[PDB]
Amino acid sequence: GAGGALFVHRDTPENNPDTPFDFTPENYKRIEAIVKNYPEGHKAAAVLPVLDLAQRQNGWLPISAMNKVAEILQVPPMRVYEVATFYTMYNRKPVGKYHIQVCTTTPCMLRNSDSILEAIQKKLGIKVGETTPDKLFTLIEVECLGACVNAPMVQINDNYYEDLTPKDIEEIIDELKAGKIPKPGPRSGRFSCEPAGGLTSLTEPPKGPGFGVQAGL
Amino acid sequence: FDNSTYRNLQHHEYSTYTFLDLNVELSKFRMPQPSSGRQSPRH
Amino acid sequence: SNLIEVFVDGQSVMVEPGTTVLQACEKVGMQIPRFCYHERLSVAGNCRMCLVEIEKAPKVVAACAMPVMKGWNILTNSEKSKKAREGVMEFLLANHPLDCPICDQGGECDLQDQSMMFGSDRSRFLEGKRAVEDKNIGPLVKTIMTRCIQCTRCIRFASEIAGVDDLGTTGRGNDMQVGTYIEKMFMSELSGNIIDICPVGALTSKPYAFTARPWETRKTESIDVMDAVG
Amino acid sequence: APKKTSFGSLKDEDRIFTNLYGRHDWRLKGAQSRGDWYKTKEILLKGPDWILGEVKTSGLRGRGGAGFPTGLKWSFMNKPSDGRPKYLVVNADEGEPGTCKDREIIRHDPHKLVEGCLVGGRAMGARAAYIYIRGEFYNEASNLQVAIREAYEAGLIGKNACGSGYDFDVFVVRGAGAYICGEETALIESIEGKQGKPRLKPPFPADVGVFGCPTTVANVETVAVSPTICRRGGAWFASFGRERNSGTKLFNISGHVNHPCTVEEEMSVPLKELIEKHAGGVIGGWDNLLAVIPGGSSTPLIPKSVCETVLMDFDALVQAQTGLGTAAVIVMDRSTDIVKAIARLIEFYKHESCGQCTPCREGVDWMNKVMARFVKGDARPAEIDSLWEISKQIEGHTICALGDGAAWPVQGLIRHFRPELEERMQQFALQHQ
Amino acid sequence: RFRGEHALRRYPSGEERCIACKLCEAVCPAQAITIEAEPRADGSRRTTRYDIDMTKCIY
Ligand SMILES: NC(=O)C1=CN([C@@H]2O[C@H](COP(=O)(O)OP(=O)(O)OC[C@H]3O[C@@H](n4cnc5c(N)ncnc54)[C@H](O)[C@@H]3O)[C@@H](O)[C@H]2O)C=CC1
Ligand SMILES: Cc1cc2nc3c(=O)[nH]c(=O)nc-3n(C[C@H](O)[C@H](O)[C@H](O)COP(=O)(O)O)c2cc1C
Ligand code: SF4
Ligand code: SF4
Ligand code: SF4
Ligand code: SF4
Ligand code: FES
Ligand code: FES
Ligand SMILES: [Mg+2]
Repeated sequence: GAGGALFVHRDTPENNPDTPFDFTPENYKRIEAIVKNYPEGHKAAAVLPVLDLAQRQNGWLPISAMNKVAEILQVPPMRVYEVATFYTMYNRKPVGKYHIQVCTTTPCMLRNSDSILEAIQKKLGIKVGETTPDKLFTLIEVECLGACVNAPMVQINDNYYEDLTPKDIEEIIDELKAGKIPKPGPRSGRFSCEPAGGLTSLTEPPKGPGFGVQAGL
Repeated sequence: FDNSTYRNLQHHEYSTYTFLDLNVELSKFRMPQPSSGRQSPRH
Repeated sequence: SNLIEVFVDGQSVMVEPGTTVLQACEKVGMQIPRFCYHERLSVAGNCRMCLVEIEKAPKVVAACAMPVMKGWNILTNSEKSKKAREGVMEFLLANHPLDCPICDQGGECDLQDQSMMFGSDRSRFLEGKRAVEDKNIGPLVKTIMTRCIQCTRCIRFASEIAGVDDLGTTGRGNDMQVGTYIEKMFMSELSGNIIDICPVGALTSKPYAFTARPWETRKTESIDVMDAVG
Repeated sequence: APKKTSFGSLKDEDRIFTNLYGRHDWRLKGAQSRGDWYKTKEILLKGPDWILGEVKTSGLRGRGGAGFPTGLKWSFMNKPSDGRPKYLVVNADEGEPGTCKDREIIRHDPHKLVEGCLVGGRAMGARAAYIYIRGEFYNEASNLQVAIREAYEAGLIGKNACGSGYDFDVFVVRGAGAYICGEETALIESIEGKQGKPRLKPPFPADVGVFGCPTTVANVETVAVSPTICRRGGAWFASFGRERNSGTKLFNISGHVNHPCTVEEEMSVPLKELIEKHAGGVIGGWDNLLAVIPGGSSTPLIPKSVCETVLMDFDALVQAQTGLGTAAVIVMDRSTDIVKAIARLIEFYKHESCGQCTPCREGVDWMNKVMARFVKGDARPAEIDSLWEISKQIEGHTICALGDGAAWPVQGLIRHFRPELEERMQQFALQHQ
Repeated sequence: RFRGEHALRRYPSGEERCIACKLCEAVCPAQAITIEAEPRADGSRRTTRYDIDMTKCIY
């Protein structure tokens, strides 16, 4: 329904302009590499990646991180605030160590996405917006993630876990708690976007180079 | 010849900075960028 | 010479290249309704109040941004133009607060006047209305952002005329809000002008608040003496 | 014999994306053994006119969803240089629900995309290619970067790009979770460090695009098929599908089907044949089918009466009042709540609106509230025509086509399933009084 | 419906109902109403002058 997240900023002892943030030297090298991609005179184009890089170092985006990005790129801070509040992958609040994002759009909802949602809720004891007290997990619902064929699917810190069943998501959560990482991809003996059984197409050996080249080439 | 094996397992080893590391490595082969003649639109 | 001939309601007029549909209509003395277009600001094209029908064209164009083409016939009073204006007015009034008696913009509201001249006379909206929290941008400009229609005139004025980049939009969708995103004071020697360009009571004068209505004021045209610009 | 009539059975020898399922090596060596990066120097030396002519005679239409003729749109940038650089932008956002083709192309056939970038840039006279990939597709983006790295090392791109004499760069830029950024102008704005808000047109990207420079925006599927079309010829690609609907197409069949998947197929395959052969049919049999959305959430749905005899091309689906879209089939059996599905789609559009213009920003939220009430049955029958008029007011009155894609599903639901709506209202009134 | 002597009313809380919109002053055919307003000490929009000339009023 409603977003729930606020789009104004009020200073807090844990998030103020004086909150310590600064890029590591390796992150500065990466910033130089990012900036060099765009034409000179248009450095502001680096706002989107560099900001993300900040989130990749700190975990979320405090107001001081946005100020640092604005100062580095010589862009007015309100532009960086606009970018941070527009795009949904930017975390303007601290999240858990594992950000669980389950898709609930119609193609995923048709293949029983609600079952995955309730299984996660009952395994973790948290709702669709909260963080576990251990600060290891944060569960939210998201729109289509581009893996509709593999519904139901979830995303955890740049990993897709697809073809989910309640037991499957429970075991993935158990593996993530125990200090291991789970293998991404389909979880039903598919490991592809292929038909679940039979491989109706793409069975012949691939043709070699120059098989169908036209005359005069 | 085998068509029953999934070889796309490299991304199982991709870390947080893999994309940016690849960008840093690729920065070497790039052609020099064009310029508009200004340091910024506010210059 | 380089002038091209266009038609407004079948009436011929010669215009310069790059002239928009709105300016061509203005040449024959017709004023297209507007909320986001200001002739001294950059073109935005977001309010969508200026949509007009071009003859033999199935899609209405934004007159404030679309340049005229040679031989075009602008139909400013066709059924398509009127229905476009009515739909846009309805969407603008869907979430607007019932604040007219307490709004300082009461008798001077472009939203009110264009609702009476080009919109419908009834509401078929049966839901609750959105409400946003107010911002504090200083002691000169009173801010009531529920009245905002998101025309971004203040942002363009601050960025281009005043030379300040303190105003912007945060969020997106129905939840997009005009402000500073932080407790910041929009102080500049030209700040109060954002009260004038804002078509609604979203930005008002704080010293002037509640004191008078526009119909009872007597206008005297005079000169300023606070500096040597006159 | 020309003018075929029963399309939809093409063999593996005529599939462009031979590694769609990722059963082979995705790296450069596998692609080279699969025919990629073959005679690229000769195609580059043929000149932009020859490539544009091949694309024009190929009959290729935009695979992003709009179906604009690719040859003319790419020829729009055939102007002499004015001092500004020229850029090709590849649309890899893939934000449409039900659509997963570009993800598979990027993750399993990235060198196809890189070679398509090079060929399209040469045809357009472009200086470099920016691939705007989805932010959530981190692993796909990293695979694409590895492919670009090993293409740079092999000398297949970069300085002289070949034994050719043409300098071309390929950059990958990641978005941050915004469906609206799939729109070409919104994508261009998002590349330039702004909010992903679409621009008004005119100007078109061919005149003023990224960084204010001439630009051509093409989706990943359209760009990828370019080198194969150039090598095999336009006439070979035109030999598939009906007239003005040439070539092959990737279809993502998902929803209430036995084996949801994605598959390459001839353009004009009938929907029933595609669903029953590749996807394994509808759960509960074909008579259990209730509705199908053929081209992603932006296309109006059609009932079982129409799906049994409709061809899966642009004009055929336009004649059925829905449209081909992204060729993303979403199937729903007689066991689903159709009003709830449409309401969920409208909620998706409400959450994806950028809020720039009044019709989308206000009316999509209004439609979301009205549809949420329709799902329960709180409303009255007189509100169905009101919702139709609201959708008509949104459609055609926005800057961007997100308003159209939010309005069309509601229109389809009202057109084909009005009795279900009225019955739901009647039940709610009966049990509430 | 009888029209007699004028009165200014309150809400049940004891707060005045008048917000000083000046619609009654604008509609008065005899110009019998005079209104002056300012923000109250708590920021409320209230009148500081509300006069009705009953020898001007046509009731
Ligand atoms: N692949 C995906 O994930 C998604 C696809 N879509 C599809 O996008 C479609 C609508 O997209 P639009 O770009 O708004 O359609 P459009 O017809 O307005 O434009 C399509 C392309 O053709 C170009 N073009 C059109 N007319 C031109 C002209 N006169 N001169 C030069 N260039 C011209 C445009 O620059 C544009 O790139 C929808 O039908 C939808 O199905 C929508 C959402 C997601
Ligand atoms: C809201 C919206 C989102 C879109 N998202 C995408 C997308 O994610 N990928 C894509 O290829 N096209 C998308 N499109 C269509 C683009 O306009 C299209 O990619 C562009 O016009 C060029 O595509 P083409 O090469 O198929 O002609 C979207 C359009 C709209 C209106
Ligand atoms: S902004 Fe205009 S319409 Fe809205 S309350 Fe004020 S006077 Fe009335
Ligand atoms: S505050 Fe006024 S000027 Fe600024 S965007 Fe809102 S309506 Fe426009
Ligand atoms: S239609 Fe919606 S998404 Fe498109 S520009 Fe308008 S408000 Fe933004
Ligand atoms: S000013 Fe007159 S019309 Fe307005 S609230 Fe007060 S008494 Fe009523
Ligand atoms: S609907 Fe879930 S991935 Fe698209
Ligand atoms: S005046 Fe043209 S869209 Fe606002
Ligand atoms: Mg005002």
